[PDB]
Amino acid sequence: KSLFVDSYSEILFFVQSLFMLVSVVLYFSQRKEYVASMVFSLAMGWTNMLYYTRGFQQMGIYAVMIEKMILRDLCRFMF
Amino acid sequence: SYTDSYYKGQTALHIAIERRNMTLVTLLVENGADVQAAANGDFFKKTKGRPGFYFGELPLSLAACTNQLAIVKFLLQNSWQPADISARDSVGNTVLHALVEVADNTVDNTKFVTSMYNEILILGAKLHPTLKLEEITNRKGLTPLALAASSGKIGVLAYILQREIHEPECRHLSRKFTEWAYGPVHSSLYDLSCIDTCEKNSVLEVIAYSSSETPNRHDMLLVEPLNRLLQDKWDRFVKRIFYFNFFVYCLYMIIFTAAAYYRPVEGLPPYKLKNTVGDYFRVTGEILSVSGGVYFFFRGIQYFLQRRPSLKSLFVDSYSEILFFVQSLFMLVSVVLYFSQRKEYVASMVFSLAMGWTNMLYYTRGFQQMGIYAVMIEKMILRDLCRFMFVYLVFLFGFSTAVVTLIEDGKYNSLYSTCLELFKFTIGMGDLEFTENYDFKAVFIILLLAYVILTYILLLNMLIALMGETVNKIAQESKNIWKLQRAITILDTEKSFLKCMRKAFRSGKLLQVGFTPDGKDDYRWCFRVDEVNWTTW
Amino acid sequence: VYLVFLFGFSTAVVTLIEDGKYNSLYSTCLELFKFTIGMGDLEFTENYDFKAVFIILLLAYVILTYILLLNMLIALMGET
Amino acid sequence: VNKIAQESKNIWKLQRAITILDTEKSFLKCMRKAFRSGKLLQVGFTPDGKDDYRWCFRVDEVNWTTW
Amino acid sequence: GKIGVLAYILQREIHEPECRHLSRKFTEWAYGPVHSSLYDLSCIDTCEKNSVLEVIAYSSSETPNRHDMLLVEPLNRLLQ
Ligand SMILES: C=C(C)[C@]12C[C@@H](C)[C@@]34O[C@](Cc5ccccc5)(O[C@@H]1[C@@H]3C=C(COC(=O)Cc1ccc(O)c(OC)c1)C[C@]1(O)C(=O)C(C)=C[C@@H]41)O2
Ligand SMILES: CCCCCCCCCCCCC(=O)O[C@@H](COC(=O)CCC)COP(=O)(O)O[C@H]1[C@H](O)[C@@H](O)[C@@H](O)[C@@H](O)[C@@H]1O
Ligand code: NA
Repeated sequence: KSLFVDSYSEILFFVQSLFMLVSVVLYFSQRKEYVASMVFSLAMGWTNMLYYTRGFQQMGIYAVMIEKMILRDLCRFMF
Repeated sequence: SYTDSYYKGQTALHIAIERRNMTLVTLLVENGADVQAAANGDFFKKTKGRPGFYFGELPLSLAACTNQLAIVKFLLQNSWQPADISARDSVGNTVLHALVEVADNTVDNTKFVTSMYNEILILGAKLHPTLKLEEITNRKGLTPLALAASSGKIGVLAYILQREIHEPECRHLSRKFTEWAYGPVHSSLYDLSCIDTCEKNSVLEVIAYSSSETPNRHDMLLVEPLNRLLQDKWDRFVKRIFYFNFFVYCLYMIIFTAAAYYRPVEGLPPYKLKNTVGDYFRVTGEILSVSGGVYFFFRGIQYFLQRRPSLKSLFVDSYSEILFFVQSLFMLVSVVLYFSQRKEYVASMVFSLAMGWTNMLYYTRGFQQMGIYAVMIEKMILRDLCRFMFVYLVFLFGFSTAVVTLIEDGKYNSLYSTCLELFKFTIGMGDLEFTENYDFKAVFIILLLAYVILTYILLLNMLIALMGETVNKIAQESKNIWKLQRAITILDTEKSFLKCMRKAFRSGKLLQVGFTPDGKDDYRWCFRVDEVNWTTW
Repeated sequence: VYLVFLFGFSTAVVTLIEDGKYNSLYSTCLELFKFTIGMGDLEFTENYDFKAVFIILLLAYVILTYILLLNMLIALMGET
Repeated sequence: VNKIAQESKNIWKLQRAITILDTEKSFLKCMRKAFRSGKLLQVGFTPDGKDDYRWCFRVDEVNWTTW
Repeated sequence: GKIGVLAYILQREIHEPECRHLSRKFTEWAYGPVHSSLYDLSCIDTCEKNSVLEVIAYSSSETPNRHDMLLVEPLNRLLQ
């Protein structure tokens, strides 16, 4: 429960790495579906750039608000 | 005294004053202590990167800066060795400069700083009636008033500009006078010496041309006589000239627009002038447009030289000067390319044209509602749009790279086409099925839906929310910045003035007291303000 | 403010365009106004040279009007 | 956002602290300069005659009341 | 997450003989309005196991005031 309610940046970085590794396995398994994994890594990788907006008060507060919105309001609205 | 460089000059009198021990100070003065001994070690200097405490280096300034009125009086009027009230430290600062220096605009600090300043002026008048302390300048050429204005010490400035002294033989030290008072109504007079105009450091010039790092530069113009004075200068003199400038700029842009719109379409400039009316008008418009470009170019150079911004103040402040200069740069580059027989001059010209119209917003100052609105636009661009565009571009590029990787041997299959096609979602034109040149349709549609939700649904509404948070907070800041913008406009108009007009000097030369310390009578260019109050009859 | 931006960028774009269907202040003004109502084409013509300049002008216009000014309007109406 | 502005400021300070600690724990170079603030003698009088060196961190303050 | 007790301890100063050594905030030198304090930092910056910074930053996210505890003066200045 602590694994998800907080420390969500580390989870996102880990999920990126999982997508990369599944892409590697599918690449050597002679399956074209590795591309499907790779792009999800790639997109996710670029999005994780926002992690480095910590250490800047303005940008960091902006990214913190994105996290809070995704957790509360986007989920309620999407339901 | 100490001889090491760090505590150099500190002597027992400094320690005695520092300890607040009246008895030891009296004893040391009795025994021949030097009341002019300057503590000029490194510790007693400003030196922001090191510990220390600047107080003007002198025992009198040390007492004044530490809220010890009794020691100040004793040092000034003791029998054994009176202190020189007009003394100056290594920086040239007198005691009053020191009192300005220690100010920090907190209530408790400002209270004693203003009171001690007042007391020193009273004593200076009583001991030296012919001496004018407030006209002494330090090594920077700044009087205590000019120093207070330049350093942003709004509390001290607000004290000084409306200082009123109700006692004999110190009336002439006042700067706020009451001329007549009938019922609840009375007409006061503000001095305005060295506010409106003076040798170098006019208070208005010092505030307006501040280096953007001064703490209260936006707030200082709220001090009463300054706000009223700028409104008076505006209404009487500058409103008309500013409107004329705006009209001329509008004519300039209309001529530029017409000259550009009817450019000839054949290749390889320059184009032969045809002997017809339309072409004489076109080439006339071109010449005027290039002329205006040259004018703004040289105005930009003049601004740069007259201010000499230090490559950070060059960009963090004075955006309008940069924008007008860049417009002129595009115009000149366009001229060069035109006569270099390159069609790329069109590429330059249109950029100038676009900037030329957007710089029209410069003239929204001079209208309170539009001026404040334009300031809010500026702050939105600098804060919210910049943050949003960073985050948005990160998202856009990330998902464009993913989608273009997924696409293979398609029409799009390129960063430009896919980036453009995903950007179309932001402007409400996203196709959502723009290609089928892939395998794994589920992956493609998932990527697009994730992109749409993250950018279109979450980020844009978040931008709206944050802009709402911002406007709630920048109302007063926007009004203050607009007032400062108009103040700069007023000063620049009056420094140009183009006619050697003396009416720009406002307020009229009235006699305040007519009795200085000597028999002469004092005329002091006062500014009249009527007030009404229904208490304190 | 919106009309100032609209006219400025309309004049820039129509100056860039040459011998096209649009090539006129009215048509280009209308075509840029379509961005405001969420119908902006963003590739409505190719009768020019310097495609980079054309797209840069449109992106600048969109960013300044659509993203900044309309959302700023919503914020200001909310304050009012 | 009007309700989480302040909480956001605090969270920003928090994860900057987390970054600092992770950097110091990784450090990849056997750098000992990360132990800052310098070993100063605080009191010089422990319960016995010894003096205490306590790695103190200096903070300057200015106050215009309570002379 | 007992921020009140932490705020007391980290800047504890006891003014009497034979209890000075218990303080964690010491005043080295003083002038007029200026004076320089010294904070102890034992078991804040580093120690055997439970540095205060490690305990706060790696809190379990159920600690009530974890966001606020870093506002206590010596901690915030140390982190900067
Ligand atoms: C919360 C979980 C871990 C999450 C992980 C993935 C699948 C993710 O989809 C979500 C579910 C989702 C899907 C579609 C729209 C919204 C949300 O949201 C995030 C997660 C949603 C994100 C949000 O991006 C961010 O939060 C940037 C960021 C902000 C703060 C941070 O501290 C941070 O640390 C890296 C990263 C981006 C994706 O990882 C991404 O780029 C892709 C392709 C899908 C997004 O699952
Ligand atoms: C291709 C097309 C691109 C056009 C891009 C630009 C669009 C905006 C154009 C709007 C024109 C408005 C203008 O002409 O300039 C605006 C600034 O707008 C911007 O933000 C430009 C961002 C770059 C006001 O400039 P100002 O000189 O008043 O600056 C203030 C100081 O004077 C004052 O003393 C204070 O220190 C205050 O803090 C300062 O801010
Ligand atoms: Na649409």
